[PDB]
Amino acid sequence: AELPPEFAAQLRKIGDKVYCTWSAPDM
Amino acid sequence: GPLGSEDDLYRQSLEIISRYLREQATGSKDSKPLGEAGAAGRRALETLRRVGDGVQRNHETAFQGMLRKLDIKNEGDVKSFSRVMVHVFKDGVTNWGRIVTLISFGAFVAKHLKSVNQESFIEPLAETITDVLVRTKRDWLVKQRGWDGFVEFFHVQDLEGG
Repeated sequence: AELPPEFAAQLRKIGDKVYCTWSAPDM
Repeated sequence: GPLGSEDDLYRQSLEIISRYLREQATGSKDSKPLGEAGAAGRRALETLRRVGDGVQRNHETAFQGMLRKLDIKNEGDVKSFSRVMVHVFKDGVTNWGRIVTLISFGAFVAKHLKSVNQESFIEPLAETITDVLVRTKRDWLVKQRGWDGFVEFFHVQDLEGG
């Protein structure tokens, strides 16, 4: 029954890692 | 069709996002056709599905953790969802990985709502997601060729990158 702003941080960190994972190809 | 300024950007984006989130919520690997987003819709929906799944499946534990932590059940929750989405770009770095993460998150919640037969909240959610996501990134999206630039970025692996 409350919104702890951890999703914002988690999703942010995930996005950074995801972006770095998709930008870099299997080379 | 251009009526105001970037009307086309919203429609194409909404169609693809609405299709992707609703599709994934079914639990099956389906893919329904678009009404306006023909070229962009098929190119972006196919890519958004492949990328959205890869992102959410990899960080599934984190997504589920937040999914169980989230108290989202009504139309009032969208305020926090939209805030979290825009909050991801609070540093000013509009990276695709962050944008797609928010979409994969939306799809994750769409599934959560569909699992309990709450589609009535999925429509307004997908709408709020698309609206807020694009509203806070209008210039960036229009300058980046929209979904055209989006698909190319995630296709640098071995599809159309070089």
